[PDB]
Amino acid sequence: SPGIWQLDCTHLEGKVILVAVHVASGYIEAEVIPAETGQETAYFLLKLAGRWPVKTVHTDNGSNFTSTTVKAACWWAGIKQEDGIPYNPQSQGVIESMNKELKKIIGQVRDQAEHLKTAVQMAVFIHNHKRKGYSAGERIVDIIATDIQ
Amino acid sequence: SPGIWQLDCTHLEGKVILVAVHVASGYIEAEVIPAETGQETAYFLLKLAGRWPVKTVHTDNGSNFTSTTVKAACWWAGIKQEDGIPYNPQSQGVIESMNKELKKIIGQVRDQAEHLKTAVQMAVFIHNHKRKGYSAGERIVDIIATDIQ
Ligand SMILES: O=C(O)c1c(CN2C(=O)Cc3ccccc32)ccc2c1OCO2
Ligand SMILES: O=C(O)c1c(CN2C(=O)Cc3ccccc32)ccc2c1OCO2
Ligand SMILES: O=C(O)c1c(CN2C(=O)Cc3ccccc32)ccc2c1OCO2
Ligand SMILES: O=C(O)c1c(CN2C(=O)Cc3ccccc32)ccc2c1OCO2
Repeated sequence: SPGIWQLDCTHLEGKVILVAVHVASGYIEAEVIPAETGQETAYFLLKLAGRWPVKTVHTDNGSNFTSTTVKAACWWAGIKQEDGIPYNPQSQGVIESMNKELKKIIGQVRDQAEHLKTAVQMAVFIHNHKRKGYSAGERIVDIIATDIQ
Repeated sequence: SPGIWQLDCTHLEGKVILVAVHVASGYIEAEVIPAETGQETAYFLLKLAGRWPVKTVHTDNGSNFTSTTVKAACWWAGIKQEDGIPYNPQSQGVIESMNKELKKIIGQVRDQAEHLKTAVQMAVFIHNHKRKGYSAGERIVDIIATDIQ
């Protein structure tokens, strides 16, 4: 569980928001890109894996699952690339709910920045610090630390 | 403190590499930018603070210390902005040594990517996973987890 991440792609203002969620904690990382390509997805995973111990990634769709560039980045970074098929049917709605919540937070900060990418990073901050009573940021560190010890 | 980070700026291939180092662990995050502006530095800190519990940032120079954009981002993110003056004289050489090591790693991966930004992220990965026997990635998580508990 502590090394499992899920990729997610959502759209806003004619742009793409690429999201990685740490499944056990709800912690997220996100970036804005013009469009979802293998190359952008590969780069995003390289960034992620340098920052957290990414063991397994459930890809967000078949194109990223198939992409040789993505497969190469996963090989390079020591990541097991898997499908994101909701074998547990709960996963479709959970991703839906996350995107809705993320977009809500983005709406709450949107006027504090000119560029969407900035609003997205503010939303990542707010999401990861929100107390649920631990935050997602606290949960991910605790989960991984316990795994190391 | 577990919340203390140091900003660092170095140059390669006519571009700027902006680095944040977690002082207690040696863990790093980095990005390539065309040039170091207040705006780029502010954005980098917003990204960092959404991902790790950043309490204090020692800025890399007086322009970023002075920048109203940087000060605004620090206020927004709940970061105490401080100078980076080596009151301990050892800090100048330690940063120097880090940049030299980072550039060495970049050289070792440079031919595996077209774009410098990609090589920099590969170097971040290698640095953060390198054992010596825990890695920087392991140390940062352990330090912060202990702080939470
Ligand atoms: O509000 C949300 O649903 C939400 C989540 C939910 N999340 C978890 O806690 C565990 C998990 C696994 C897979 C997908 C999502 C989740 C996570 C991040 C969010 C959420 O709203 C905004 O950012
Ligand atoms: O060439 C780039 O800079 C680049 C790459 C390169 N690349 C692959 O095609 C497969 C791979 C595995 C590990 C590391 C790098 C690569 C991939 C994605 C990129 C690249 O520039 C921006 O986004
Ligand atoms: O406007 C942007 O998108 C942007 C900003 C905006 N900004 C400030 O000027 C001060 C501040 C504090 C907290 C959040 C945002 C801002 C800053 C940096 C940027 C921005 O676009 C890219 O880099
Ligand atoms: O080789 C390096 O010096 C290096 C460091 C050093 N580092 C720590 O271990 C603790 C610390 C506090 C303040 C500044 C630097 C450090 C860190 C990161 C690196 C280093 O080489 C490449 O990436």
